[PDB]
Amino acid sequence: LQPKLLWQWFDQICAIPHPSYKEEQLAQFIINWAKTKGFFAERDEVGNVLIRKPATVGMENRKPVVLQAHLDMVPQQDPILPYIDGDWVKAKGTTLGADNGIGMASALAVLESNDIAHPELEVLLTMTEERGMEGAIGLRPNWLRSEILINTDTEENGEIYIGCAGGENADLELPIEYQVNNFEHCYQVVLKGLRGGHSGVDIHTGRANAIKVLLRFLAELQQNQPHFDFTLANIRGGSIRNAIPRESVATLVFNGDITVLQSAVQKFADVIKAELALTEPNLIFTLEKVEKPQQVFSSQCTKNIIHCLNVLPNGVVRNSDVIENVVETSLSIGVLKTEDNFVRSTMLVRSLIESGKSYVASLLKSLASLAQGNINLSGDYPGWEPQSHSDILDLTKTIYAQVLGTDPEIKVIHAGLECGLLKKIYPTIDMVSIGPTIRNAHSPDEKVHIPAVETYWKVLTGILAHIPSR
Amino acid sequence: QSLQPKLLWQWFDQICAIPHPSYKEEQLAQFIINWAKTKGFFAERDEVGNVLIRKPATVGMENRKPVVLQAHLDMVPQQDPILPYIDGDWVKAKGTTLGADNGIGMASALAVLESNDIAHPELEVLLTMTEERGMEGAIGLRPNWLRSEILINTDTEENGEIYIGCAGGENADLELPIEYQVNNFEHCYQVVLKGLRGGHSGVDIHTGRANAIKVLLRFLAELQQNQPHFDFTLANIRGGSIRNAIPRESVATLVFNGDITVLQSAVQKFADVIKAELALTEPNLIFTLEKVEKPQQVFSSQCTKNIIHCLNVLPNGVVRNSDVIENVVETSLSIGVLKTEDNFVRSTMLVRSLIESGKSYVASLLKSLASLAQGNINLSGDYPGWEPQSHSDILDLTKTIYAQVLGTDPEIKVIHAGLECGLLKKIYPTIDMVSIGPTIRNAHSPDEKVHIPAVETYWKVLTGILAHIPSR
Ligand SMILES: [Zn+2]
Ligand SMILES: [Zn+2]
Ligand SMILES: [Zn+2]
Ligand SMILES: [Zn+2]
Repeated sequence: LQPKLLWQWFDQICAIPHPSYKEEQLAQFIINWAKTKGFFAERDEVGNVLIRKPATVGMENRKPVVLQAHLDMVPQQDPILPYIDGDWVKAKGTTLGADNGIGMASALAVLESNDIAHPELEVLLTMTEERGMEGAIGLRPNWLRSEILINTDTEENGEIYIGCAGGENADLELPIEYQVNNFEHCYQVVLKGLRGGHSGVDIHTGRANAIKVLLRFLAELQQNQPHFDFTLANIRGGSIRNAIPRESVATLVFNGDITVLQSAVQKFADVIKAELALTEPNLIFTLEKVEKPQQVFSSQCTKNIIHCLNVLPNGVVRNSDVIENVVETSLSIGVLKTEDNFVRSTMLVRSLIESGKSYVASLLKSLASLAQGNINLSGDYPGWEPQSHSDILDLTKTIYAQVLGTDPEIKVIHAGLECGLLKKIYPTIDMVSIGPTIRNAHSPDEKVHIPAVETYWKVLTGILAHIPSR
Repeated sequence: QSLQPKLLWQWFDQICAIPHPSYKEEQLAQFIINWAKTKGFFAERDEVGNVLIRKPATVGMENRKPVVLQAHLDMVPQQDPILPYIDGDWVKAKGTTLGADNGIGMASALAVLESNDIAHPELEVLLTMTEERGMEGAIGLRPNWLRSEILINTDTEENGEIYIGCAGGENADLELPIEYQVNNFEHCYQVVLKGLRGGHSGVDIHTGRANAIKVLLRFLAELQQNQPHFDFTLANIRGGSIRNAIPRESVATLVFNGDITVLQSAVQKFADVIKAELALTEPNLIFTLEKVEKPQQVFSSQCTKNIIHCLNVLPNGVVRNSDVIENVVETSLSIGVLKTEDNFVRSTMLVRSLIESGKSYVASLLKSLASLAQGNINLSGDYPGWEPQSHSDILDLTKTIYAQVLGTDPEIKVIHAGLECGLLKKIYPTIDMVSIGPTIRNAHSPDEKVHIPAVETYWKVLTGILAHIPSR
């Protein structure tokens, strides 16, 4: 499969298990390989790989360039088995690692080659992008000699990213008080079959959050059906902080006829189907009898947990006025769990601007106070603000338009790239992000468009061939 | 009484002459009925006071489907006559609301009745009561009363646009209890936010306009979260003027101990943040800090904290954009007034949705908030939305005429604001309905103005439709 060097590298990248905390084997393999070619190869304290290669003949007075990619991939320690589908490539029943392995392979392909024009070259392969961007955060400053950085972590052909959102984890704990269970019945209200998505790139859509839809039901039920005597026994939903939840469950104990609960579920199921129709075709509520616990939440605890999580802000907080068709600030709750004595909600706050993040954090701290819970903030990273001017963008646009035959789109993404952290440590470096079309990253649905990788290559190499004088 | 079409404008001029604010419609209603009767038209009012006038088909239009033109009698006063004038290509009232909403539509329906040389089928003119304070007319409209098979609502306010649908609405008032303490704090200053744009809480909610009440609450919340050693409590808190207007001003009175500069700094830093965030959208936003007389009693700190945090969390703005319709907000809400009363803080909101279950969801949200905050939600003024018909022959004709008159095709939309059509279609399911009207800007605002050449284009579309209504 062409281009040989890129794909032979990707094939090799797949062979070495390299999930988001087992990066060593790949990191060491790459360092070793670099040294056998006579390339400078180093790792910083945090473990970021830096390789260097001199300018090609005739390219010596031209601005030095670092191609940057992240080492790790999402596992959602044994090797990856890929295959060619049609015009696509995918891993056998798992995440492929096209994010960010194709970018990385292309950077090494350039290093390996002897017939690609490029200036003085760095290749920076960062640690742990996918779990709190530890590499980018602890990158050694005054280390890179490059004046230009080409981040290869964008995932859409014909698009050049010049910006991205920053992020921050927020965890809400709400206390659980229990009572002895003396209720006649125990059933789970089960919600399933939602689309899901990536809580950044898909937050703009009309897609629904399963945790929030269940909480909507329970709030309405408690509000409108005061003679339905029940309390929660437990409650949960979702899987991962930055994924839109697709399943949720609440265990309910109650007195009286099961049919009362059944009817409430039905009427709500029918309402929500009317509302979501095209957007959530597979949404299903079920009502499933379960073993009766010895202890359950107190009635007051139930009301506090239901009403808190129903009011809980979720989704688009603000759309951008400055940039076109971009969410400025959002948040999403990806996991809900009932632990000993607390109910835990796991959220990712996103914004292009720092003050949008802090504002959401203010909202959550207001909610927690009303509800006598607590917010824990962690994992804060800065966004990537579009530069006022960029020479590398000018060139990247010129080349992309030559290769495609139509103009490319210049955008900022409502998700996390490392560029904000990198520009934090290297403010004078002119930065851009590109990359071929990769679908459904972070998930076992991960596909990479074959011809987009070729177009990407021609654009990459085209840019490298034409970097201007210092 | 100068401009053309004469009959419409002479009628509008008459309409302005008769004070007709949203509960003093009597004088106008009686003026219209008596006038109708002098022309030998059937003229009646129903139990609620809606005016119905009837006029036969013009010669040659006898086998054609009967039509009712509908407008509302009342205008928003935010009992003395109105003083209009011709600015440029615009008409305005002398320092007040004009009544172009819905007086121009109403004038046009009366002009048609008055005419003797405009083709039209068997005609009705329905003028509804009290549209601007809860659609009392439309709610209480007599059924099996109108003989018309087609209704043309005239309450749309944009040239070249045909509306086939609209939002329903519901008033939501949240009361939060106040507990007081004797004031023994050293200082009393007001944090004054002014200079925001404002707007209509329906049609402008999709924009990035800010809400003066919500912005203040954001400051106050952040201050209390981040400045734990700043010893203060609220003395009172207010904002806005009217439920369906986006608030442009708000004030909190704070009493506090220690240096005034601590609060100066907190405002200054927040004012700078918000100015950066809203650069484009809110260029005139100004925070000031104004010394005020020290009250005898102030809120307790627990109370101050409950009310600051409830109202920061309080959902405001777009709740959901439509999936089925392009570029239309499906569900929103807006807090339009905040007031400190004896023993309660009152928040005055309008909830809007195109669908009933969107309204009820927002209602649920609010009732969850109020539970947490130990206050109360009161719901009132519920009205249904207007769901686009699966098919409409009057739309087709409207589409054709408008395209002929304009030269380009018109836009066919559903609007995120209240029209009476939801209520009317409720009572008259079999009537084919559509909404049109001339460009009117800043209705409800004393900046209300109507574009004169638009009223002339509207006239040609109205009369063109009436001339071509098909056979029964
Ligand atoms: Zn990724
Ligand atoms: Zn990546
Ligand atoms: Zn109005
Ligand atoms: Zn109106």
